[PDB]
Amino acid sequence: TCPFYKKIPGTGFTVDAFQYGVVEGCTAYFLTHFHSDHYAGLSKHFTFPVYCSEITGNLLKNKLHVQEQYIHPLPLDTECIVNGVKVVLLDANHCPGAVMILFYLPNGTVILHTGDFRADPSMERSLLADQKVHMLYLDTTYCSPEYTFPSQQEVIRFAINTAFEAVTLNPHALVVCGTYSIGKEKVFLAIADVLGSKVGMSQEKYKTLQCLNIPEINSLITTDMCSSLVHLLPMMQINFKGLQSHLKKCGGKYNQILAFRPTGWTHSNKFTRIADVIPQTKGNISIYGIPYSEHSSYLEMKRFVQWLKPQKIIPTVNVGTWKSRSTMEKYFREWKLEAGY
Ligand code: NI
Repeated sequence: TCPFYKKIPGTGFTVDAFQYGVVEGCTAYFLTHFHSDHYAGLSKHFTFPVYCSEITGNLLKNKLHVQEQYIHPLPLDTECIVNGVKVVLLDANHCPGAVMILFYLPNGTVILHTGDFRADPSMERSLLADQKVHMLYLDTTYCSPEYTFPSQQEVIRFAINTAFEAVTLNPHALVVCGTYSIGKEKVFLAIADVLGSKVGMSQEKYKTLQCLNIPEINSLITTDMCSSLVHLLPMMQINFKGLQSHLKKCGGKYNQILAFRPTGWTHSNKFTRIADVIPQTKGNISIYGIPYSEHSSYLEMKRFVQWLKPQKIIPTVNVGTWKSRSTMEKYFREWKLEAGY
């Protein structure tokens, strides 16, 4: 049955709650973003109203084949009414079309659901600043002080300079970027832009990108692999074996590969700076691991919560074990004692 952390009290709404069949009492199902864990259970067979961003709607329509009559896309940064209740969608700074949702309940309580997010100081001057938020449903993916990472911009600058140098040294080198869902698109778009190339990819992946309201997209991506010097492949293929094999398939148009595996955190964030990063190499193929995160670091999450000053926090990630919940409660108390709410 549908957990309490996916229900919004005093409404018949739920959030990211598609895997439990019909939820008794639920008149509207919100979807924060198009990642499979969150959409799990949605298909052409779903027949209740789904509320979401425009981008998330395009993906539902085109990739999942949800019937149009059930898709209710809402604009960002706009006060809207849904079944008698005032809501607002905000940019979550996660993957394309991902939202936070603000619910203004009839009793005067205000609730923020972050979905998945990467907290940023620009969220401190949104519509959130205009009133007290009483309850917060929080993306707690990285809620522990060991989780540090560079900014998105530091990582992109590194990727840019690396790719430019390698291809000016060897103009018959190919650049590859691994991917498994939407998100982290700036990695490959910024590499392509500095090399004066379009990004080549499979038909399924091109169909996905075409839904994302990216401006001038037709000038940036193609399905013609041969015409392009940056290619996208599944993350699973980003290894020496998979990369040699792909290199054979391109018809001796390239004699070297430089590949990037964007990841979350792994243990080497705890010593290394982005500037110290060196690849793994076997022969004419080099692989770089780059920590491009679309979740809040511990410090970004803590700052956001200390600013917001919620009366109650409801975690949405790592809630499956008592040890994690207990650990998270401990950090919420510290934050509250330091900041005085
Ligand atoms: Ni996500």
